Amino acid sequence: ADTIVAVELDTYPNTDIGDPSYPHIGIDIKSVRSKKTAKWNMQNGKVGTAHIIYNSVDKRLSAVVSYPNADSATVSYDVDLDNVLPEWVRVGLSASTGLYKETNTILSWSFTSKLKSNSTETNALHFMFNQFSKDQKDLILQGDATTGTDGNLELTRVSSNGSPQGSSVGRALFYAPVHIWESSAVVASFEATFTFLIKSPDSHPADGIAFFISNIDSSIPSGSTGRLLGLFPDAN
Amino acid sequence: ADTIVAVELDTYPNTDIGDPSYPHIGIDIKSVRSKKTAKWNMQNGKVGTAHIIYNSVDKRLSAVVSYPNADSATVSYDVDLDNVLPEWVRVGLSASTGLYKETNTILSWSFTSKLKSNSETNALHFMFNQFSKDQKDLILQGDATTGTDGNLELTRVSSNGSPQGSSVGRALFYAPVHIWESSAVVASFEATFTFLIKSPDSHPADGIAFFISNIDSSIPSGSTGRLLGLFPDAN
Amino acid sequence: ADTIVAVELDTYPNTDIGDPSYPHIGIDIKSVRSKKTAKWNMQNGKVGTAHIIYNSVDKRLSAVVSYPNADSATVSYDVDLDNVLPEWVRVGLSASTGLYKETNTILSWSFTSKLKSNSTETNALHFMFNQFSKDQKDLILQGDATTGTDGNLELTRVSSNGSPQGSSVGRALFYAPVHIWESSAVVASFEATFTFLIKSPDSHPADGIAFFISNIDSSIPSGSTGRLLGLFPDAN
Amino acid sequence: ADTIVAVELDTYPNTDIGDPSYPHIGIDIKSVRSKKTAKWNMQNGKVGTAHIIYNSVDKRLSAVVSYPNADSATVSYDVDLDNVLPEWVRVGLSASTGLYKETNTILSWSFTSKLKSTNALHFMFNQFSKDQKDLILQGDATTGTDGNLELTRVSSNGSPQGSSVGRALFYAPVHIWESSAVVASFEATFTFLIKSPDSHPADGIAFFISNIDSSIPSGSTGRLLGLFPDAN
Ligand SMILES: OC[C@H]1O[C@H](O)[C@@H](O)[C@@H](O)[C@@H]1O
Ligand SMILES: OC[C@H]1O[C@H](O)[C@@H](O)[C@@H](O)[C@@H]1O
Ligand SMILES: OC[C@H]1O[C@H](O)[C@@H](O)[C@@H](O)[C@@H]1O
Ligand SMILES: OC[C@H]1O[C@H](O)[C@@H](O)[C@@H](O)[C@@H]1O
Ligand SMILES: [Ca+2]
Ligand SMILES: [Ca+2]
Ligand SMILES: [Ca+2]
Ligand SMILES: [Ca+2]
Ligand SMILES: [Mn+2]
Ligand SMILES: [Mn+2]
Ligand SMILES: [Mn+2]
Ligand SMILES: [Mn+2]
Repeated sequence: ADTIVAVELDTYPNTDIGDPSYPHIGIDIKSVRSKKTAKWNMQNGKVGTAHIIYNSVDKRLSAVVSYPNADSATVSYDVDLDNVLPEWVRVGLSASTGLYKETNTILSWSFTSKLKSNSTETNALHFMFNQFSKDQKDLILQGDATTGTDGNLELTRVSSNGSPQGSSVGRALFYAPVHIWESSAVVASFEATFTFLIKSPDSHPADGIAFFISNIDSSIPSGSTGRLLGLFPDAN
Repeated sequence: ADTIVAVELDTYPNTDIGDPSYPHIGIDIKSVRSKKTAKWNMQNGKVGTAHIIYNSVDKRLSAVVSYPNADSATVSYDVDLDNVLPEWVRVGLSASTGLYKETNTILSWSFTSKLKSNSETNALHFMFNQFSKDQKDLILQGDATTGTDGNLELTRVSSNGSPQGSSVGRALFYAPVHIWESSAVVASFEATFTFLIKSPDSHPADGIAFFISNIDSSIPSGSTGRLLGLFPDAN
Repeated sequence: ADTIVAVELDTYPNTDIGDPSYPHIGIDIKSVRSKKTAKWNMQNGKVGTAHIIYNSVDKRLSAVVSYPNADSATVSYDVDLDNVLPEWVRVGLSASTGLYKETNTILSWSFTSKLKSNSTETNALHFMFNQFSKDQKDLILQGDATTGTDGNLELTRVSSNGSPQGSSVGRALFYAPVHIWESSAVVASFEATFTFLIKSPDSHPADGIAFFISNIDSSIPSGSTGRLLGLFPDAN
Repeated sequence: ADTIVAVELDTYPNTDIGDPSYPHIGIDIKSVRSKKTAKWNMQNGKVGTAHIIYNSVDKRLSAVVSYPNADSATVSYDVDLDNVLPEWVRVGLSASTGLYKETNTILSWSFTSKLKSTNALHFMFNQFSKDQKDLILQGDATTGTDGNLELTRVSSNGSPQGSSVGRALFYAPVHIWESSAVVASFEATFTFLIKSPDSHPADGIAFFISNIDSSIPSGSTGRLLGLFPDAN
């Protein structure tokens, strides 16, 4: 039912559904089987940054994921979002765990979209969260996601002692719908940035974090824990 | 009831409910009887601009309204919004007509809010220079509609732009806004909109307001005319 | 001897130096002979818009030029600016006329650059001109460029009665140097937008407007009227 | 001489030229003798933030200085900058030391100005490099060490020295007011680390707005903060 475009930070290689044999970033267009991936050296316990950009001139979705003093990882894919997404969307973050686990902690998240009409003048939306509060009324929290423990967004369940739980799935969507494309626009673009902390006691953490864009009424597909990243109902 | 804070552009003197004898701008804190007003030379048929600022340092809410090549009107009122509004609000525009009438056309509308923690900033900004027929980031209430020439019409207008009496409508931004937090070192907002008030009448009525409300605010029952879509009565 | 990267709005086809036989937009990298071009239906007497973008992830310099209710012209070219420009640059607008002529009037100009450090996070510069004044001290005006007349920037000479003059050249550069790239940045980007009015009595108008980026001490090359667009010392 | 309007973070009380008897923040309008001050609990060794705003509606110049999990200090003064500053200005930061000393380290600095007839300028430094070509450095100020702006002299290990004055001005002139603007405004933010082995730190950091061609006045170390030719 939902229509999803996402950039995945995939910490667990599910080779049975197309993952390369290593932690990786990917661009997902209506499937969890990424259209493109790059290798990613997830650093356990350290704060990373994801920057995701798209513009309607190049029609190229790109992401860079990095840690301080490390080489970054980057992935790109040409896709016309006009032919994939509805013109109005919501944007969000998603994460899951499975039989393996990890914290999926968001420390900050920002987003900007702009749409300039062919007839006219620009419409714009920007938000910035550098801290999250206990009752963050501009976020739609879905599943296991919580805010206001450390000023952070915990996308998946963490116990009292700080231990991440398995088989957890959670999402945060920005409250306002976003006009992501319009035929009568000369230029359209967005960017999203978040910082994250993925920690695990395991030697294999799972399953990852994504930034996504979806139909406004999107909900966690039932059973989308583990390798499905709270994003898809199946591995097709 | 709702909790409202507004800047009104009040085109019709209702001197029986404490309006001054002339079109004016005002600052409304939980009442249509403005805490402070200034005289406003409304120009029928011209596009004007309204600008509103508040910051938690001065705890002063100010507004300026102007037209090109004319002197502006300004009003300011000291108020601590921490003690008036809930922590989370929605922001909007409202307009009304009564026996007399006018177009309440919004050509653009922008808003920025920032909150700096006491242990970095959170911000929200939006900018509308065009409105579309299905503008899913706006809550439209009452008679407000979008899309005619890319404008937001707050109150009823016919197919050729002629305004109608007894109309009230509002447009709210979809996302709630964190307007204050006692743990913030500084909080500020700013709103700007451009508007076109035109009337065939000798006296146009009733005005446009920028407002901040409880998240779940709706037009109060009966609040056409002098009540500007904001308040349940004239107290 | 200057180092120039530019987007040209070329109104005059100089086919003897590689222009296509039509008004066009182009990407110039250290040469007036554009590395890539697209056809451009320049509309005499109408206010156009130019929008230029670059980011360090895609390393793609792109431009879209349009008029209300017309289809737009777009051009893109892969180039790694780190290997072209100095680390610090100035940005500007340039125009010329030759034996044929046109007004090269700029009505607005805005620019934003950002540089996020590998170690830290982000430095930014933004400027916006929606009107120009008689003594616009944050602009360096070169040659025939003037400000103030109608709140506009006139890049090339216009006479007392509004007639554009032949054999003119002038530029406007933003006063502050811009840090455009940095080896230790995780991501870098800029955008520029300007609106322009190109008007001519001439059967064929000439010669064009560019947005350019240069060494900070850049000056108009002597003799760079006409096809050289105030940018280059020769047609190489 | 120069025309200055500044917000001082004054860490040393010069009671002989009219400082109150404690660390304070002040609004200085063409004199080092603040038009208004507020007490300020400087916390030696901690990173602090200063925020400065002005808008042409209220025509009030205000500032807040604070540290995390401590009360803030605020000061305000009604002034028509139209009548004080030239139309075009530079904006900067200044600091000084004297007989007593302190680090005058700047970790970030941002600035935004707008004029509606909107024209706008914004810059943000969250890191300073060894060769920061969009800054004019004056006197002792340096950039690059740990990615910070050191306004006054410090040794290789970070020990501050006496008798130091330095400033950093943003390269581009700013159109701070225009008589035919409906609304004009600005905002400045910086974060700073004032640390000192002394039991008495001195002398302070200021954000200032000046004539375009403004330079450190001769002699203006110590209590004069790099801004003023004398204490009048
Ligand atoms: O968490 C690791 C792994 O665990 C299980 O095998 C499933 O829940 C997968 O979907 C998941 O990727
Ligand atoms: O519209 C003008 C005026 O008309 C009537 O007198 C009433 O409906 C008022 O509420 C309104 O202010
Ligand atoms: O101006 C049109 C044309 O005129 C002359 O031939 C020269 O000055 C050329 O450089 C220019 O392109
Ligand atoms: O540094 C503290 C103090 O030291 C000396 O007494 C002088 O240089 C003053 O100008 C300064 O305020
Ligand atoms: Ca996986
Ligand atoms: Ca009234
Ligand atoms: Ca040519
Ligand atoms: Ca002092
Ligand atoms: Mn994967
Ligand atoms: Mn009133
Ligand atoms: Mn060419
Ligand atoms: Mn003092």
